[PDB]
Amino acid sequence: LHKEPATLIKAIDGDTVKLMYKGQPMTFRLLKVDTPETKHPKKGVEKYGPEASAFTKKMVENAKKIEVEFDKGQRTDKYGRGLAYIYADGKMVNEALVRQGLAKVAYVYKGNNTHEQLLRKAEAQAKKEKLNIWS
Repeated sequence: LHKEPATLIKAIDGDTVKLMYKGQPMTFRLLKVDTPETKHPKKGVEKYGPEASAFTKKMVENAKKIEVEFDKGQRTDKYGRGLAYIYADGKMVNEALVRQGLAKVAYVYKGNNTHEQLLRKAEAQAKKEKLNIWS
């Protein structure tokens, strides 16, 4: 897989960021992470939903370099968002969120499974530490 350069346009949610990619604005859904809701008709705002959003925002806004890394499977979801691993100064946002106990790993099954073990590792550790969503 390969990392492609991008520019932050706007942090949108814990699991979604808008970036300038290949010179055009595009919204990206972070692959394999399942964050708590912050804007949901039903249920509304889930616990740790705002914290997850704050974490992703701070991580991408403080980054000097943002990179997009598509996996081997489908590259866009039904809402037209690109499906990728997003990196901030070489650190993967998807993994950092999971490691902090601010997202669970999601099984998606559309051919995007490259970093499954890595994310499951971060997730088991956050759980062992009873961090945030695992507290």
